[PDB]
Amino acid sequence: HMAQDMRSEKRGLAYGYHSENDLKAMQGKVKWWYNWDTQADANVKENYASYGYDFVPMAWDENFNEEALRSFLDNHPDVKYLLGWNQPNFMEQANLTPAEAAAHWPVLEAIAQDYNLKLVAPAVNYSPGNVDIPGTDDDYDPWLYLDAFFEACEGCQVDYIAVHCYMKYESAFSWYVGEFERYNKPIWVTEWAGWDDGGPANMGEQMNFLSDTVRWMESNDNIYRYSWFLGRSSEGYDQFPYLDVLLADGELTPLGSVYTSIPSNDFRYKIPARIEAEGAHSLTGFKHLATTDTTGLAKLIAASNEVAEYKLNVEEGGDYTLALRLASSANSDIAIRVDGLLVYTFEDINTGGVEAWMTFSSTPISLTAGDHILRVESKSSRFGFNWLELTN
Ligand SMILES: OC[C@H]1O[C@@H](O[C@@H]2[C@@H](O)[C@H](O[C@@H]3[C@@H](O)[C@H](O[C@H]4[C@H](O)[C@@H](CO)O[C@](O)(O[C@@H]5[C@@H](O)[C@H](O)O[C@H](CO)[C@H]5O)[C@@H]4O)O[C@H](CO)[C@H]3O)O[C@H](CO)[C@H]2O)[C@H](O)[C@@H](O)[C@@H]1O
Ligand SMILES: OC[C@H]1O[C@@H](O[C@@H]2[C@@H](O)[C@H](O[C@@H]3[C@@H](O)[C@H](O[C@@H]4[C@@H](O)[C@H](O)O[C@H](CO)[C@H]4O)O[C@H](CO)[C@H]3O)O[C@H](CO)[C@H]2O)[C@H](O)[C@@H](O)[C@@H]1O
Ligand SMILES: OC[C@H]1O[C@@H](O)[C@H](O)[C@@H](O)[C@@H]1O
Ligand SMILES: [Mg+2]
Repeated sequence: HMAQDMRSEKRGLAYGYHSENDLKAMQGKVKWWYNWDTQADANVKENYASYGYDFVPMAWDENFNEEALRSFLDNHPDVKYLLGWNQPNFMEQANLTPAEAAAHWPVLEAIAQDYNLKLVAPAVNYSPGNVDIPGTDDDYDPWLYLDAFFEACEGCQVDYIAVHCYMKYESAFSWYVGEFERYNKPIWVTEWAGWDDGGPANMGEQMNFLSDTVRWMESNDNIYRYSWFLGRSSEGYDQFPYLDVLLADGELTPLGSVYTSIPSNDFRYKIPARIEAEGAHSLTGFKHLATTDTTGLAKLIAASNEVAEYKLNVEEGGDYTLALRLASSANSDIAIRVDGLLVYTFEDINTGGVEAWMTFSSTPISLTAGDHILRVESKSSRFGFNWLELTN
């Protein structure tokens, strides 16, 4: 039962109904959260900090309960950030022109001064265009909105940019978020999921999109924080567009397992440990699906020559046995490398079905103390891969 280091410093969640069991389930894998509101969720307000979280209050629009916000900040001095207006460029959200959003900003600056907070700019996305931006017909444009906001907010304290995105193509997401780097402030992606343009065709597509975009954000130094939309949805995890991270109390969905398992660039796994397959530091080709296996929640799926790499901090050199939890309708071959060198091949792995699971163990593999890359390579095979375990 190896206690791993903090999996990510950037990763957060957008959700307002956490239990303590929910925070414990994500502990050490999620750093922060917000709930669109002025104080932490009632059932975790007393104890959230003891599980490693910081809570980020929000002033959703200019009519936010300032008394409630200041009272919360009086009792929670670890709070470091405050989020400004939610989608002011949407008539159905905060509904403030750039000039109005700037005119109300001093209320937030006074709170930031009083409690030593940094401020996140109002969150924007492409909009229906029903909040006017002066000087353009392109009222839908989020950069034109922020340009006008900053021009009106002369001298304002704005430490970070907030971005929402509902595109479903990872290359569109990276282009879009990258456009906000022009303002020379670290970015918080405070809501995203694949949803527009028809959205995901199935849960696996959303899991793949989440993986691609989380991995891009972990590697982009200009991204400060990100939070998936959202913890739980009213319709639930298996209904389009498959949003939920949390399932039953204190438990994750398949998508939430992917979200919480993906490591930062600098995180390193300690061993002996079981490591979820979806916690790879690097994936080439591998895709994601839910699994019906008796443990675990998500699986990687190979169809050809896919590669997954896991970066290890081996504190005790020695001979470790590698177990893989696998499903394979035909014969699968899987090559295992350490720092690029072949140490073992699983040969003719066959379970008889895509959700017929077995655990397969290697011979002992010599690992010296230090940093190593464990590489799991499909050799022209079709299989599912739930988790791995290194034992000594
Ligand atoms: O239900 C209301 C709801 O609205 C939310 O805000 C929406 C907002 O999300 C929406 O944004 C669209 C956006 O999805 C669209 O993305 C484009 C990219 O601009 C484009 C740039 O390269 O890439 C994409 O992916 O197109 C290419 C693919 O078609 C193709 O396959 O090739 C590439 C992939 O290989 C892709 O690049 C995307 O399609 O962009 C348009 C503008 O161009 C945005 O409008 O816009 C809505 C209004 O029109 C908003 O309402 C809001 O957050 C939420 O609160 C609210 O509830
Ligand atoms: O500050 C005072 C104002 O309080 C307003 O009540 C807010 C309430 O609106 C807020 O609801 C949020 C939604 O804003 C959020 O909508 C999503 C968008 O943020 C996003 O961009 O798009 C998605 C679509 O994909 C929207 O669903 O969704 C979350 C989660 O469902 C809601 O919690 O919540 C605040 C905290 O509870 C609450 O204060 C009120 O409407 C104003 O009249 C009032 O002035
Ligand atoms: O001109 C109409 C504009 O409407 C907006 O809602 C869209 O996001 C733009 O892509 C489009 O060009
Ligand atoms: Mg798994």
